[PDB]
Amino acid sequence: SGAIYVGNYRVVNRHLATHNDWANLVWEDSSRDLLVSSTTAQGCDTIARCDCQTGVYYCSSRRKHYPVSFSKPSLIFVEASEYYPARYQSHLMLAVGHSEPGDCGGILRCQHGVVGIVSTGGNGLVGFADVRDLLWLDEE
Ligand SMILES: CNC(=O)[C@@H](c1cccc(C)c1)N1C[C@@H](C(N)=O)CC1=O
Ligand SMILES: [Zn+2]
Repeated sequence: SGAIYVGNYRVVNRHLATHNDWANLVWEDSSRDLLVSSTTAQGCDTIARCDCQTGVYYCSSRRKHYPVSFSKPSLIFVEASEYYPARYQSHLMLAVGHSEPGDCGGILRCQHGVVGIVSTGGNGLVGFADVRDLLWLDEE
Protein backbone atom coordinates (compact mmCIF):
# COMPACT_ATOMS: atom_id res chain seq x y z
CA SER A 1 0.00 0.00 0.00
CA GLY A 2 1.00 3.67 -0.27
CA ALA A 3 0.26 6.96 -1.95
CA ILE A 4 1.82 10.25 -3.14
CA TYR A 5 0.30 13.36 -1.45
CA VAL A 6 1.03 16.43 -3.65
CA GLY A 7 -1.07 19.60 -3.39
CA ASN A 8 -4.71 18.55 -3.01
CA TYR A 9 -4.14 15.25 -4.84
CA ARG A 10 -3.69 11.64 -3.64
CA VAL A 11 -1.94 9.35 -6.23
CA VAL A 12 -2.49 5.61 -5.70
CA ASN A 13 -2.28 2.34 -7.67
CA ARG A 14 -5.66 2.08 -9.52
CA HIS A 15 -5.99 -1.55 -8.37
CA LEU A 16 -5.75 -0.43 -4.67
CA ALA A 17 -8.12 2.59 -4.92
CA THR A 18 -10.79 2.84 -2.16
CA HIS A 19 -14.51 3.77 -2.48
CA ASN A 20 -13.60 7.25 -1.18
CA ASP A 21 -11.00 7.56 -3.97
CA TRP A 22 -13.61 6.65 -6.66
CA ALA A 23 -16.17 9.04 -5.06
CA ASN A 24 -13.60 11.96 -5.21
CA LEU A 25 -12.02 11.01 -8.56
CA VAL A 26 -9.79 13.39 -10.52
CA TRP A 27 -8.26 11.01 -13.15
CA GLU A 28 -7.65 7.30 -13.71
CA ASP A 29 -5.85 5.19 -16.31
CA SER A 30 -5.99 1.37 -16.23
CA SER A 31 -3.15 1.03 -18.79
CA ARG A 32 -0.83 2.87 -16.32
CA ASP A 33 -2.27 1.35 -13.06
CA LEU A 34 -2.83 4.91 -11.72
CA LEU A 35 -5.70 6.78 -10.05
CA VAL A 36 -5.74 10.27 -8.58
CA SER A 37 -8.34 11.52 -6.08
CA SER A 38 -8.88 14.91 -4.40
CA THR A 39 -7.94 15.64 -0.73
CA THR A 40 -9.12 18.16 1.84
CA ALA A 41 -5.63 18.71 3.33
CA GLN A 42 -2.51 19.78 1.34
CA GLY A 43 0.29 17.20 1.02
CA CYS A 44 4.06 17.52 1.35
CA ASP A 45 5.44 15.41 -1.50
CA THR A 46 6.92 17.23 -4.55
CA ILE A 47 7.09 15.62 -8.01
CA ALA A 48 10.43 15.24 -9.83
CA ARG A 49 10.58 16.93 -13.27
CA CYS A 50 13.69 15.25 -14.75
CA ASP A 51 15.12 12.27 -16.70
CA CYS A 52 16.90 10.51 -13.73
CA GLN A 53 17.46 6.75 -14.11
CA THR A 54 18.82 6.28 -10.55
CA GLY A 55 16.93 6.76 -7.31
CA VAL A 56 15.69 5.05 -4.12
CA TYR A 57 12.46 3.14 -3.48
CA TYR A 58 10.61 1.96 -0.36
CA CYS A 59 10.04 -1.80 0.00
CA SER A 60 7.39 -2.57 2.69
CA SER A 61 8.14 -6.33 2.64
CA ARG A 62 11.71 -5.50 3.85
CA ARG A 63 10.99 -2.24 5.84
CA LYS A 64 13.87 -0.78 3.80
CA HIS A 65 14.72 1.86 1.18
CA TYR A 66 16.95 0.54 -1.64
CA PRO A 67 18.99 2.44 -4.23
CA VAL A 68 18.18 1.33 -7.78
CA SER A 69 18.97 1.95 -11.45
CA PHE A 70 15.73 1.90 -13.52
CA SER A 71 14.72 1.91 -17.19
CA LYS A 72 13.01 4.79 -19.02
CA PRO A 73 9.15 4.75 -18.98
CA SER A 74 8.03 2.20 -21.55
CA LEU A 75 5.28 -0.19 -22.71
CA ILE A 76 6.01 -3.56 -20.97
CA PHE A 77 4.15 -6.88 -20.96
CA VAL A 78 3.07 -7.76 -17.41
CA GLU A 79 1.82 -11.26 -16.47
CA ALA A 80 -1.66 -11.98 -15.09
CA SER A 81 -2.38 -11.21 -11.45
CA GLU A 82 -5.59 -11.15 -9.29
CA TYR A 83 -5.97 -7.44 -10.37
CA TYR A 84 -5.38 -7.53 -14.15
CA PRO A 85 -5.12 -10.12 -16.96
CA ALA A 86 -1.72 -10.46 -18.75
CA ARG A 87 -1.41 -7.21 -20.72
CA TYR A 88 0.83 -4.33 -21.76
CA GLN A 89 1.24 -1.63 -19.06
CA SER A 90 2.40 1.81 -20.24
CA HIS A 91 4.74 4.38 -18.62
CA LEU A 92 6.36 1.55 -16.59
CA MET A 93 10.06 1.52 -15.50
CA LEU A 94 11.85 -1.70 -14.40
CA ALA A 95 14.69 -2.22 -11.93
CA VAL A 96 16.38 -5.09 -10.12
CA GLY A 97 15.04 -5.15 -6.57
CA HIS A 98 12.86 -7.11 -4.18
CA SER A 99 9.11 -6.75 -4.47
CA GLU A 100 5.89 -8.62 -3.41
CA PRO A 101 2.30 -7.64 -4.42
CA GLY A 102 1.60 -5.59 -1.22
CA ASP A 103 4.73 -3.48 -1.91
CA CYS A 104 2.61 -1.56 -4.52
CA GLY A 105 2.37 2.10 -3.51
CA GLY A 106 5.91 2.48 -2.19
CA ILE A 107 7.58 5.68 -3.48
CA LEU A 108 10.53 5.81 -5.91
CA ARG A 109 12.37 9.16 -5.57
CA CYS A 110 15.43 10.90 -6.95
CA GLN A 111 17.33 14.07 -6.01
CA HIS A 112 14.49 16.16 -7.63
CA GLY A 113 11.52 14.60 -5.81
CA VAL A 114 8.98 11.75 -6.30
CA VAL A 115 9.40 9.82 -9.56
CA GLY A 116 6.64 7.20 -9.24
CA ILE A 117 5.20 4.31 -7.19
CA VAL A 118 5.77 0.53 -7.10
CA SER A 119 3.26 -1.17 -9.48
CA THR A 120 4.71 -4.57 -10.62
CA GLY A 121 7.45 -7.13 -9.67
CA GLY A 122 8.56 -10.70 -8.91
CA ASN A 123 11.71 -12.76 -9.50
CA GLY A 124 14.02 -10.07 -8.27
CA LEU A 125 12.47 -7.29 -10.44
CA VAL A 126 10.39 -4.29 -9.35
CA GLY A 127 8.40 -2.05 -11.77
CA PHE A 128 7.36 1.56 -11.07
CA ALA A 129 4.50 3.59 -12.55
CA ASP A 130 6.06 6.93 -13.63
CA VAL A 131 4.31 10.21 -12.68
CA ARG A 132 6.93 12.75 -13.98
CA ASP A 133 4.93 13.50 -17.16
CA LEU A 134 1.71 14.43 -15.17
CA LEU A 135 2.46 18.14 -15.05
CA TRP A 136 -1.04 19.04 -13.82
CA LEU A 137 -0.21 17.44 -10.40
CA ASP A 138 1.75 20.73 -9.69
CA GLU A 139 -1.26 23.09 -10.09
CA GLU A 140 -5.02 23.76 -9.23
C1 LIG B 1 2.78 -10.44 -12.69
N1 LIG B 1 2.22 -9.89 -11.47
C2 LIG B 1 2.72 -8.79 -10.92
O1 LIG B 1 3.61 -8.11 -11.43
C3 LIG B 1 2.04 -8.35 -9.61
C4 LIG B 1 3.07 -8.07 -8.52
C5 LIG B 1 3.91 -9.11 -8.13
C6 LIG B 1 5.00 -8.87 -7.32
C7 LIG B 1 5.28 -7.58 -6.91
C8 LIG B 1 4.45 -6.52 -7.26
C9 LIG B 1 4.72 -5.14 -6.74
C10 LIG B 1 3.34 -6.79 -8.06
N2 LIG B 1 1.11 -7.24 -9.87
C11 LIG B 1 1.39 -6.20 -10.87
C12 LIG B 1 0.24 -5.22 -10.69
C13 LIG B 1 -0.10 -4.56 -12.01
N3 LIG B 1 0.26 -3.28 -12.13
O2 LIG B 1 -0.55 -5.21 -12.96
C14 LIG B 1 -0.89 -6.08 -10.10
C15 LIG B 1 -0.14 -7.17 -9.36
O3 LIG B 1 -0.59 -7.94 -8.53
ZN1 LIG C 1 15.60 13.44 -10.82
